[PDB]
Amino acid sequence: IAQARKLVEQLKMEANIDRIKVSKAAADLMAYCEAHAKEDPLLTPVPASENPF
Amino acid sequence: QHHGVTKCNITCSKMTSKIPVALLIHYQQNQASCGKRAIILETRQHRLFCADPKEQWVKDAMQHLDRQ
Amino acid sequence: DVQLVESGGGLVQPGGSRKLSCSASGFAFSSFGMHWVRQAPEKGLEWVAYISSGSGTIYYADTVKGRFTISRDDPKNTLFLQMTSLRSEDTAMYYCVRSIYYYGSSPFDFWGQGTTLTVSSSDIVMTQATSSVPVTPGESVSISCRSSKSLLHSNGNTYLYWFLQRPGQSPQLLIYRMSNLASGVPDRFSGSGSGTAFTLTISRLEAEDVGVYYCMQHLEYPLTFGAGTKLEL
Amino acid sequence: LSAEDKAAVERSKMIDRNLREDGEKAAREVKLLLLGAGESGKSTIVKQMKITGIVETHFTFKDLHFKMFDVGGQRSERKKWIHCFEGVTAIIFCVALSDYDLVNRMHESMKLFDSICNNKWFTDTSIILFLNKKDLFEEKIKKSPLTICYPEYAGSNTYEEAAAYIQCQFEDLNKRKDTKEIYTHFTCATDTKNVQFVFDAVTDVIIKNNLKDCGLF
Amino acid sequence: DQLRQEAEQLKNQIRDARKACADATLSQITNNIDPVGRIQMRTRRTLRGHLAKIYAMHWGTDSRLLVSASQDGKLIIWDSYTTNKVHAIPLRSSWVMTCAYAPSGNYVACGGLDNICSIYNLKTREGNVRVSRELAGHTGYLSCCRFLDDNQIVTSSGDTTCALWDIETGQQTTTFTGHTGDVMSLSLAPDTRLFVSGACDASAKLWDVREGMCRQTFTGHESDINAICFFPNGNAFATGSDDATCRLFDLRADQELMTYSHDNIICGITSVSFSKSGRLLLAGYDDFNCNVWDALKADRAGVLAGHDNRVSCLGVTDDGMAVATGSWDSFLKIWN
Amino acid sequence: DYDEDATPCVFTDVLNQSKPVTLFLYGVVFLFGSIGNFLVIFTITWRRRIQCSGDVYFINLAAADLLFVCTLPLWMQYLLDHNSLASVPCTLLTACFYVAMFASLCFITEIALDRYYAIVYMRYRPVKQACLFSIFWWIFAVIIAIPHFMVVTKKDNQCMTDYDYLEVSYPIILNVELMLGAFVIPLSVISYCYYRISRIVAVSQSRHKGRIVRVLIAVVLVFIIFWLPYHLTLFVDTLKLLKWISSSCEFERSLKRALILTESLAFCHCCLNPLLYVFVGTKFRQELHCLLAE
Ligand SMILES: CC(C)CCC[C@@H](C)[C@H]1CC[C@H]2[C@@H]3CC=C4C[C@@H](O)CC[C@]4(C)[C@H]3CC[C@]12C
Repeated sequence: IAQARKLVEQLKMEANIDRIKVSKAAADLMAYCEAHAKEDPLLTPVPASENPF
Repeated sequence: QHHGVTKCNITCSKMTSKIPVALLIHYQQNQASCGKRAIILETRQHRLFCADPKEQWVKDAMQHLDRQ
Repeated sequence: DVQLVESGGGLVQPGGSRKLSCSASGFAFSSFGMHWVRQAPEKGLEWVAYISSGSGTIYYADTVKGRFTISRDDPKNTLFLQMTSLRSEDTAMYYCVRSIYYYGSSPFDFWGQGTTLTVSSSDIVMTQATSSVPVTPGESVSISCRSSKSLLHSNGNTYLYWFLQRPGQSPQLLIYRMSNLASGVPDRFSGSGSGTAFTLTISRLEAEDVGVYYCMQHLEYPLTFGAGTKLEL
Repeated sequence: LSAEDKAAVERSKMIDRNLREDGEKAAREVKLLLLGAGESGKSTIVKQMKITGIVETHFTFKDLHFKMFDVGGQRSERKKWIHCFEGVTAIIFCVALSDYDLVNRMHESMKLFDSICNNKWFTDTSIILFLNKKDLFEEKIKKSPLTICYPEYAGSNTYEEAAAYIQCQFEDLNKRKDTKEIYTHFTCATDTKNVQFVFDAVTDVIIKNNLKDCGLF
Repeated sequence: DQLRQEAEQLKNQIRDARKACADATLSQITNNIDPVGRIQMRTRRTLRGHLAKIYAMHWGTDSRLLVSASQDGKLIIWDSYTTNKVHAIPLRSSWVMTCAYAPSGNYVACGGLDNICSIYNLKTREGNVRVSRELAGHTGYLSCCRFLDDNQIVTSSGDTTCALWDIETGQQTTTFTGHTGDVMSLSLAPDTRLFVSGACDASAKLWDVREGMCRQTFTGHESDINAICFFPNGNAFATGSDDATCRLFDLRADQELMTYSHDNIICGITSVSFSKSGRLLLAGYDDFNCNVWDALKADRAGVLAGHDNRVSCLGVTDDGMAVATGSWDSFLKIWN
Repeated sequence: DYDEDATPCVFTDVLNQSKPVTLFLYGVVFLFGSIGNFLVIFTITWRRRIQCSGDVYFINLAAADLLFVCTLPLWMQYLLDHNSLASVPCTLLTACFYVAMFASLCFITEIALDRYYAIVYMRYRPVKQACLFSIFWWIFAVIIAIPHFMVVTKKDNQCMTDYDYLEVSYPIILNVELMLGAFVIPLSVISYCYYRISRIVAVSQSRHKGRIVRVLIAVVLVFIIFWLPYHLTLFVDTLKLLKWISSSCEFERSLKRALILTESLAFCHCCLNPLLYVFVGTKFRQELHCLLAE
């Protein structure tokens, strides 16, 4: 029916995407988590001077 | 006041009529917690008797306890 | 169509009694803390009284603490001030003022039309740096305001309100908590300052913007207004 | 300490008063989920109450306010929203009796009953089972036998034995008999006899809730 | 026809391409970085006041106000610093499964089994809160209303569709179809250009806001998906499911990066939200306690056991000051 | 000679033997009741879970018992020795003591009435009216207590009641209200209401009907076992004070000893009730279990 054509066109659109090596995305996520550790109160507990809770 | 803390260590039911003062030795008011005022007295027989606290002989007792 | 319209007032003998009543047509009256604020015929504004929502907390000015009583009929949307023993200094125009208090609200938002009342015959002193400033349209002017006590509360926000009163018009809120513009004022006005010294700044003036500017504190009751700086075109 | 925060806290306290008053008002109100199969007597039950997405019908009976939630309007996966009804006072289940024509509706009703009666939420919520359309059911059973749907029915091809067989065959599906009881009632077209039964089957759960909240056990 | 065979071959080609662009897992990459340690966060506040199970919460962009909806018929806007109740908006229908607080703060949207996302205008005149717009047009059940601006809102419903409603007109601009099961969650990218929807078909799809068509589809879960949240960088997103594991995917590599299963947890996840930096992945579970995962080492770095019922909604502020978890016992703990 | 029938009935050994037992039972009541009512307060007030009238009446009864056990140490010091030299202002202390006792019994009655009206009639009481009924019951508790503390006038060391200045039958008119008002009415009300709701829960289909009836009979049983000897001693005291039984001498000493012991037992009941009323249900027990982790 039309659902088969719609799904195969959707999979054609999804397939033709420039995928990068997963090591590069992993390195980017690791770099983002390292470059924002100073601004994350949840990870490093801030003292009561600036903590509003 | 609940009955657990009443402090009438001596309690009287009938007041004496007349006791000669010579037989009496010591008189002292009852422990003041139950209202009905009375004076307990120790006699020459060293047993305890009631007296109404308006009897003048306690004053005479007060005399002959310390005049002697 | 928010509309506070007062009724009552007029001529009254000294020492008498008179009841003012403002009907509040067009908004959810029962959620609003209300105020009565009076203006002497040629003086600045003075705060008279305040009811919370549901009448759970009532405050009066120390001058009139006892001679006036205040009440609200929420089902008919009306606010009553019953005035007893009207002395000589009570001849004034009375405005009933809307105010809702939550986080980020704009209290003293709307001011009623006000009725005149003529008789016959530590307070935080908020002071304006002057009483009149010469001004021309198209020029930015700064109006200063001085406070007795540091209005910067420990929670961060300083309670100070800038109002503008056009000639022959009820005052309108301009700035609340010295930095936030009220809903309906242009972006010309900007407030700044420390806990004691405060400054309104108006840029690109227009013709109808001239009037009398009052600075009010809201840290503690009574809410003393300012002497009033006036701009003449 | 507080400058306008006193008035903010006062507003919060008034809001708390309104929340508690509305909780008291809606905590004494009887909630009846209404489930059933497609094109069944659910609409007839709702019509017989004297008054897309979920539908709520409010009605007062014996000075008791019933909200009845006909939720079958929305067609989706029930497992993702049925936990919203954990804590309904009762589950009015509805079964049409005279339907065997869709490609077997009675087996679908049994599957729905089995799937809704053994939820981890509905262990204590009693199920008020309704069996609608007795007249059309009797005409159908006198026209076509029960062997088309249940071959293993052994007995008379009359109303009473077949109705008792269907009623027991619905009741025995529950695996928690002590926690809740299926108050099966033959709705038919009877007027003013259904709401009284709903009230009777709901007052027991109300008494159980009162016992739980008053702290006796 | 043979189109199903062609689709199977195409999916095999997609999987082979994904395995051709895979060289080392995220655990292999971050096997040398030091762990975050145990994350002990206590309950600073406790927003009591709802009379039923809380199903949603969305923090404000000012990181102070939060709106939370419950089945008692109301959603409450709390001043989380002082535990106050700024607003208490009563619903037209008590059945609510989602709520959102607009980035500007003027609007609050909420939806449920009524199939309508009702949008309330807060900072209006007349003091009270009124329905700005009741958006109807879904046929399932709304599971997540989320605000793009003051005038656009993306709503995911139980009719296997998402939608982008223009609030002032009321008519949905683009309908995002392509799911097979009910769409239980939705999460906007930080730039509000793409978003991800996780449905009950064990798939999360990356929809493009401006175009209206899905770009990427991520599978890898065995069971229904109940939550989803973008990594703050915008090029990854976690996915909470009923398989008792969160799965961190990524957009650029278009694969699975990490799995967050654990033997001690067997029931699913109802809410997921990253921290501000994204290193900590907080996931609200239905075993009555939240879990804080070291999202670069998959080590369970904290447990939040303050609730005695299912934790249904979780939310981390934009500035990362605190993480509030609201549960089915009517309590909104605010951990920090 | 002398007069033979005027020998007083002494109470030295009675008080000396009464002191250790009385002090021990007072301390037990103070510490057990203090922790048991502070648990109820912390379990209800902190979570702000006052949603039904039952919560209001539990709070009021726990507060009454708390005020009772807070006035208790002042009586304990008043009894210890004579060191309590005017530091114990008799009138207000007796006032709070009797108000707390009568309020505890009144709120036991009000709990029974609330359960009776909620179960057999389904006529619930809103918290807005529960507060009104709480202040009404506190007012009645003070009203039923005024003929007990309007006479207690202090003296040099201890408390007084001038029965000679009072009427002939003032102890009669005080203790007859102490029995009938505080034991006949509350026991009758709780017995009738609890029997009615037990008859209801016998017919109703519940999984804990036996346990419900067990707790329902157990609370009345605890009330009977802890208050009935006290009011029997009060009854024979009324017989004595109406000159009706033998007007003996050692009988009075034994009666006084039994009266002090049974007063202590009644105080033990006022200590023991909150766990039997509040913490007997799984609801408040689970509420406590999630609160103790502070
Ligand atoms: C010592 C005697 C004379 C007076 C005793 C005063 C105290 C202990 C009594 C009198 C009135 C009582 C209050 C009456 C009303 C309520 C509201 C209810 O929702 C909670 C309990 C509460 C708050 C009661 C607490 C205890 C209370 C304050």
